[PDB]
Amino acid sequence: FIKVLEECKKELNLSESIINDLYNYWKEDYSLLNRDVGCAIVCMSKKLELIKIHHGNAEDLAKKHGADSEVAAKLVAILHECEKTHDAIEDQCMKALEIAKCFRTNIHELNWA
Repeated sequence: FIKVLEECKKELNLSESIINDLYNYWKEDYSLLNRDVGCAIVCMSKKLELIKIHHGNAEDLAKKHGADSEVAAKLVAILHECEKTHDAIEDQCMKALEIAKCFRTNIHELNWA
């Protein structure tokens, strides 16, 4: 995950700030997230074989991060609905940033780090 972040950082030539952005993303401050944060999430998603989003590998990643059967299913359900909502976004970098924000914001009522 750090492996995949570090790889993507070198491939896409991102500053150390991408760390600041993903931390901010996670604490639900989206105001300063730019397209490149989207490109980072596409890059990481591909390397984790999460990419259209792959349902099965999503559930695997979720359990892999300590999600039980029930919560993993809820997470991927929320991720799919976000993916549908923003399916029509041209720019696949912007599409990923928007899905990621939709996802993070709508997983509120779930115990998952």
